[PDB]
Amino acid sequence: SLGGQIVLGGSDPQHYEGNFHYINLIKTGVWQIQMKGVSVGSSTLLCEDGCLALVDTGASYISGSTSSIEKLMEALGAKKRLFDYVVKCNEGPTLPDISFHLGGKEYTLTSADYVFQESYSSKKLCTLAIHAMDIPPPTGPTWALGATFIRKFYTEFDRRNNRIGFALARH
Amino acid sequence: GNTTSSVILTNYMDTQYYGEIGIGTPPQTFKVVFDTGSSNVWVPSSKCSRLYTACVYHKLFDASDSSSYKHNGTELTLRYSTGTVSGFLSQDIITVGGITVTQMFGEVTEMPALPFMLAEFDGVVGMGFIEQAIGRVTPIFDNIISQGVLKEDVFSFYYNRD
Ligand SMILES: COCCc1ccc(Cl)c(CN(C(=O)[C@H]2CNCC[C@]2(O)c2ccc(OCCOc3c(Cl)cc(C)cc3Cl)nc2)C2CC2)c1
Ligand SMILES: *[C@@H]1O[C@H](CO)[C@@H](O)[C@H](O)[C@H]1NC(C)=O
Repeated sequence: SLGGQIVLGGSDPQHYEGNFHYINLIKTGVWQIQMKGVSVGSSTLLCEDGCLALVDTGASYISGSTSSIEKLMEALGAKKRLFDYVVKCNEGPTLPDISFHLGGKEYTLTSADYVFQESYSSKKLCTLAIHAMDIPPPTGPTWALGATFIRKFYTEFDRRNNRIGFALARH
Repeated sequence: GNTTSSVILTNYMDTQYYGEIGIGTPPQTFKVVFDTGSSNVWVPSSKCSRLYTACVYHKLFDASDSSSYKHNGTELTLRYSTGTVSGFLSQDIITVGGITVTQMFGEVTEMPALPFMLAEFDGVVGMGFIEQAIGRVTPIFDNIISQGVLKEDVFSFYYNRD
C-alpha cells in the first residue's frame, strides 16, 4: 500500500489514466484556476457566474466560502457542527454526485469520494470531506480543491506553461 | 538533465499527506507536506521551547549539527487563524528524492498547539510561487528549476485512498 507520490520533473502514468486536461492559471503568482460552476446532482447549485478554485495539495479537504458551503450543505441535508458537517451514516451512500466545472469538463465526485463512511447506522453520524473556510484577499474568496479532489484527480502543476492538468487517478 | 525525481508519500487517515526530505550535513530527515497553497519551507527549530506542544513531539532542525548550515536570522511570521507561526531564516542543503538544493528555509520557534500538535508530519515545503512567499524567499522548486537538471518544469501529485 502506497500512500501517494510526488514527481518532480514529470508525471507518473502508472497512477493516472487517459490524458491530462489542462486549465490556464488566471495569474502567475498563485496555483489558482477559474471555476465555472459547482453541481449537486445534475443541477448547478453554485458558482453560476464563475468563481475561483485554488488547487491546494497541502489541504485535507475541499473548501468553499461559508456562504457557499451553507448552501451546498443545505442541498445535502447535512448538519452543521463546530468543525465539520455530518450526515446520518445510513444516507452517505445515497448522497448525490458533486461536480466541479473546470476548463472543458465536469469533475465529478461521488459520495464514496467525499463521505467518511465509518458506519452505515442511522444511529451514527458520518463526516463530509468538505468544509467552510473563508480565504482573505489576495487569494480569496476562493474555493480550494484539497486532497478530497486530488485523490480522485491526479494533478500536474506546470510552471513552463502556467497551467494545471488533471487526469483520473488509477488506484 | 533528463531527471525526474519521485518521493513516496504517507497517507494518514485521508487527511494528511506527507513525505521525506533531508536537511543539512549529514542530513536531518523531516516528514513534510508538499503544499501548492504556500511557498516557503518551514520546519521546527531546535530553538523551539519544549513548552510548545506543537514542537514537543516533532523533529527539530539543529543548525549546530550541520556543517553546510549558513546563518541568516531574519525573523519571519505566518498569520494562521489560530495564532501566529514564527521563526527565522536559515540556509542549508535540502534533498528531495534524488535532488539536492541549497535553500533558504524558516526555523520555527513558536506556533499554536492547534492545529499543529495533531500534524503527523514535522513541516512543510511550499510548492507555490515567489509572489506568495513570506519575505519573498526563493521557493524550493524555483531553485530546482535553476539547477536546470529536470526533464520538464512540472511536478505532479498522486494521492492514494486509505
Ligand atoms: C494535505 O496534507 C496535510 C493537510 C494538513 C493537515 C494538517 C495541517 Cl496543520 C496542515 C497545515 N497546512 C495548511 O493548512 C496549508 C494549506 N494550504 C495553505 C497554507 C497552509 O494553510 C499552511 C498552514 C500552516 C503553515 O505553517 C507553517 C508551519 O509548518 C509546520 C507545520 Cl504545517 C506542521 C508542523 C508540525 C510544523 C511546522 Cl514548522 N503553512 C501553510 C500546512 C500544509 C501543511 C495541513
Ligand atoms: C537574510 O537573507 C536575505 C536574502 O534575501 C537578505 O535580504 C537579508 O538581509 C539576510 N540577513 C542577513 C544576511 O543577516
